[PDB]
Amino acid sequence: GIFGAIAGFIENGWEGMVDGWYGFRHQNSEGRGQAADLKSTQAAIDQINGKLNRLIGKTNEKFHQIEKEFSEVEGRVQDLEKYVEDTKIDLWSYNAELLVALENQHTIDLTDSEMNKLFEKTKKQLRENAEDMGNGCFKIYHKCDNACIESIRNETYDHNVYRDEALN
Amino acid sequence: GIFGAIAGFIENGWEGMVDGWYGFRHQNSEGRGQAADLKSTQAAIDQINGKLNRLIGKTNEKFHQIEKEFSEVEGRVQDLEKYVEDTKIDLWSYNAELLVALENQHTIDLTDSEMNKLFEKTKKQLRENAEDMGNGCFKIYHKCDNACIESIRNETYDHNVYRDEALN
Amino acid sequence: GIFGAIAGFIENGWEGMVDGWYGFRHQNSEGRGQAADLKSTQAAIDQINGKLNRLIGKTNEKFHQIEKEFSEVEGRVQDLEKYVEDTKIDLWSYNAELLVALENQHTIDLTDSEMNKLFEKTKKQLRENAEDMGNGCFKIYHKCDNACIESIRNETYDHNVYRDEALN
Amino acid sequence: QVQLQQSGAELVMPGASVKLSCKASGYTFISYWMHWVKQRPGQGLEWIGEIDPSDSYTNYNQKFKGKARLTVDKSSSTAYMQLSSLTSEDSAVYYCARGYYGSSGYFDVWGTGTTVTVSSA
Amino acid sequence: QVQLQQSGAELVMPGASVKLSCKASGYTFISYWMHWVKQRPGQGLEWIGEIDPSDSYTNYNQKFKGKARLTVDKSSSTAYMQLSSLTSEDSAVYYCARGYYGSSGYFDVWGTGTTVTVSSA
Amino acid sequence: QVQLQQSGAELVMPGASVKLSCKASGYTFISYWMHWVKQRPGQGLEWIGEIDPSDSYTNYNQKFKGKARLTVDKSSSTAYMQLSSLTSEDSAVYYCARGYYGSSGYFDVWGTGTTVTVSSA
Amino acid sequence: DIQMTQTTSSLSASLGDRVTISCRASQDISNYLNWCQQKPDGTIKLLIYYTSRLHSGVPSRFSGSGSGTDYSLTISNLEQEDIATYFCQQSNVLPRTFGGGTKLEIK
Amino acid sequence: DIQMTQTTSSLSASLGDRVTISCRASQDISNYLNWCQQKPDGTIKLLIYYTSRLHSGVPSRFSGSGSGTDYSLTISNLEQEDIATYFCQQSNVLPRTFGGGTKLEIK
Amino acid sequence: DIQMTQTTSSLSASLGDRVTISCRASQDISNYLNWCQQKPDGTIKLLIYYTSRLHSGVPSRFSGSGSGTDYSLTISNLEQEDIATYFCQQSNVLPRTFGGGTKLEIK
Ligand SMILES: *[C@@H]1O[C@H](CO)[C@@H](O)[C@H](O)[C@H]1NC(C)=O
Repeated sequence: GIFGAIAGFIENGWEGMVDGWYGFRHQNSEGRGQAADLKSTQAAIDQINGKLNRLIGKTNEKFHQIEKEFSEVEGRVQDLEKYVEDTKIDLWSYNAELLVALENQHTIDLTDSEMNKLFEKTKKQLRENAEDMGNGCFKIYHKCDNACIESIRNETYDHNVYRDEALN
Repeated sequence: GIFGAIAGFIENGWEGMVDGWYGFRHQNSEGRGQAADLKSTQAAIDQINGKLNRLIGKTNEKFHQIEKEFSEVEGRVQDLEKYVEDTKIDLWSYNAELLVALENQHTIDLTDSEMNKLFEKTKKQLRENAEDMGNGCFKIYHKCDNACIESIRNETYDHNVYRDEALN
Repeated sequence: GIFGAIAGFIENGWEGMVDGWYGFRHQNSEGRGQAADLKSTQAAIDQINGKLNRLIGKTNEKFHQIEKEFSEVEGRVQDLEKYVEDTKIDLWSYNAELLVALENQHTIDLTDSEMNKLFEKTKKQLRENAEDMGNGCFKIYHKCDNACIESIRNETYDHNVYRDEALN
Repeated sequence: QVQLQQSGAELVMPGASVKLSCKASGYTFISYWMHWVKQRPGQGLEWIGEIDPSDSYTNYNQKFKGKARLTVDKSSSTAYMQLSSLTSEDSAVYYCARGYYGSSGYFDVWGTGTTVTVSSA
Repeated sequence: QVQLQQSGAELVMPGASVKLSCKASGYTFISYWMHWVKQRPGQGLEWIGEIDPSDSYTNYNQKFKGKARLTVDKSSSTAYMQLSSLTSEDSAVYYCARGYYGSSGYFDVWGTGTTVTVSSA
Repeated sequence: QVQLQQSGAELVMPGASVKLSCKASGYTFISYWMHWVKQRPGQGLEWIGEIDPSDSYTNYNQKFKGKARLTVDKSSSTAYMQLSSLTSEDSAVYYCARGYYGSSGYFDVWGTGTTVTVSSA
Repeated sequence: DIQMTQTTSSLSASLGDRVTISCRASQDISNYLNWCQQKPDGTIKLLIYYTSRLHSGVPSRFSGSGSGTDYSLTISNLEQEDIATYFCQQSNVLPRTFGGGTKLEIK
Repeated sequence: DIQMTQTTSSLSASLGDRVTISCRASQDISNYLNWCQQKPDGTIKLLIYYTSRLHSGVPSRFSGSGSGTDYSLTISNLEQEDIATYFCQQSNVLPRTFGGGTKLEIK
Repeated sequence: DIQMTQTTSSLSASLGDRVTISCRASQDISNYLNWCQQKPDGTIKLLIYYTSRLHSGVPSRFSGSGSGTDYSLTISNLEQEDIATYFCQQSNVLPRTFGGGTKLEIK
């Protein structure tokens, strides 16, 4: 269930981010810049940690098991033990490979899009000032300074939609 | 693969889930109200019942098995029988926990979004008088009555746009 | 995580697409043709082939195993061998049914949407001329010929604004 | 178990003011609407008004402007009516009723009712 | 097997009208288009028109307006040709051809043809 | 290990031109910005200018138009300043510094400095 | 705005009889009708909501149907606890209006 | 209208010879060309679609290429069943136009 | 242009003493303060970024805080290697401006 942003319309991203996992740039008149998100990066880290709770730690204390190596050959009782241990290892290795496949796919899928919150937040004030932008490169026609971007990242943004001199 | 509606922009939701899972809420001159999308709730209950059809009933009818509850120690084979029963349950318990995790995640994912049908239905009638809105509520500028909202619920809407005002 | 396009607003689909999985059907003054987006169907075929690389070919070379076909009864060790073989078969049959279910669900989920790229591509030259179309056929008001559909296929589309129709 | 408990019977002078009560319990207050229904003695049921417990959205009957006023207390899960300019024609039994949201308005749980008497005796 | 079965030969008056047939089989009719190709003996192949079996989209050659018309019957999987105002120049073999959708127009499956002859003898 | 390698000292004519260098290594050039900071002997550090290594976006300090000019070479991972119309007031130690993207601009990795002396002696 | 009137002022039937009660709206009220159980002591209970489905806990012998303007309520087999008064209510347009009422008695 | 021409009226080649046939369009017709094989009995078959790829079931010895306005069809090794008349078709703008035709013979 | 001023020209403290250094901005610079130490040989390193957090590799004894216009940097335990000159800068608006500097000495 890919969303087609990070491999889609976010072509490379920028590597000068040490403040989280998700970003917010700008091209204000008072110089460009960038800042990482607060709750979305924390949500991604929290679900990674929730994945790692059943992975890192919580290992089942299997104290006494069957002998898994042999020197001589005995036959029926020995190759049954080899068969059950080999089928357990094959089932658990398929389980490990499958688990890595599903939750690596899920990690790629959930760490994708969620731009829609910013899209809808910008939407109502970006309806009459020369319409909108749909990529991850929002042309926010609201002529606003760094405090405006602080309001964009700060989820508290009043909508002073810009009346005239729009749509040519 | 979350869609960011139910924990996203559906911040509260209302508590009349007595006729359907999904809802249709409105504001009117002639009083507010609430309905339930029979198509969407019937679809979701259909995937839930399809999930339960492999689970509720139709169990694997295994009559005779090896002895699992044990007694005073014998040495060989009993150790192998306990080992194979332990690993069988350990694999089945991991498999049940994994199945619960994937199907609860998939149930949260499929019971999510599907505003896009109503969004694309309403885009044509809000493209010219005001615009859309997606923050919580779904603002619709088309001034009409309970019959027009019924047509919205009926998925039979005629896209009659008031061309008098453009955006103000 | 269904996206609701192949079963949603793509309600019928045309049956002639033999060259590719997806396409860009159209209607022009000079003839309503067809298309095939090689990038999207190539991505889909590549991920199917990647799914089948773990499945079609490259199995596990399990040479010697336990005797599964049996005869007149011998002891408790025969019951243990039958039990471990049956639990392996039940685990692997559950596991194969689960694998088919997850990969068929994931194939249906990924071969679904990813048409938002066409949306965002068409937006900035569709935002002004009679506003925004998204109902499944992009009712593109850019009066053009097969060259523009070729550019849409080529992902080399500019934005020549059609200001003759701003509102109607 | 959901039950809309009410007060006892009360007697006022003509032109006085009385405030009724209906304490909702067993269900979350802000979910279902609160409706009041008046039954005159030997007459038909009449619908007084409707109130949203979530944000106090009120719609009144056309014959009840300036006469009935609906308020809620979300902390104690209760609803009130305010009565003004009372007359002997107003003596009836007032039933508080629950309801589905908005215009659909089927009153799934009813109330016991309080006898209100308006007389100078 | 995808074969466009076609009718036999006809002989009519100059100025009369004839109706040809081409029965499609082995594939879904509304998927691929129908095109008809006229070949006068000793001459080259000519394209006269195209139809859409899903909803009857009509596109004709410029030289044949009002002279050739295209109809389909979706129930019987049949494509029809009605001809009007016949002249001695019209005598040819009319090939019913399948067609890929729209302006791509590569005719993946062809037909056998009907010997259409116009004469007064 | 990240380090901003720095050239040796220069001693040029008054009014002449000099081109400093600062070769960045250990990190991708286009990601973090490059900043130059001037420190006179015994005085405070002064911020010269700021440049984007991805596409050469430059903002200059208000006192430094026509005196400092910032360029990069993305192949060898280095940054240059060009000085024009030098005067004895320009004699200082120029530190090339890294930075976070944009207006936030915290210089996480600094340089060793360059003694530039402007005199006719 | 829609007045509603019960057809019968008062109707009588015996135990086990199939009694049918109906009421008419002055306009089309779609499918919004509410049947109320006015017990003699004073306990009101709602029977039929959205003119077709019955409330939980109400016995299955109570059933109502109809469409447009003419609506009816049918009781298949009467019992001793059913001797009371019925009210039918519209809810399509504000305000809600109840019926005139009809007391069901034992003959 | 695209006046589309096959310059070679007829050509002869022996069995196993590599015969190359070509035709020219009056304008740039992109990469949409159709090669039609008409056997002398009357059966028409299309050979090369979209000027580069071949129809399934056609033997691999047939090959057509070209771009812009000049296009060609090359038969690597001729056989006895390849004696036919060949037409090349443009399809960009309405109407479609076939070539002049060229009857291949055995020398 | 923000004229940004350090409070103390020079301050002296002994080893292990808790030395507190502060600087004031002429306007509210939000939370954009960066502290620079210059060792006497010439090596400059960044200490505080975004007015609260410490750069990686810096010992934990350094600590800066404050908000609005008045900001401070606190050194808990003073060692021998901490003898340097301390500069604070603003980065809220262009251009960046450094402080006056303060040479910390051993008394
Ligand atoms: C940013 O949001 C915080 C709380 O989320 C609050 O201080 C205020 O709404 C905003 N602050 C500023 C400085 O705008």
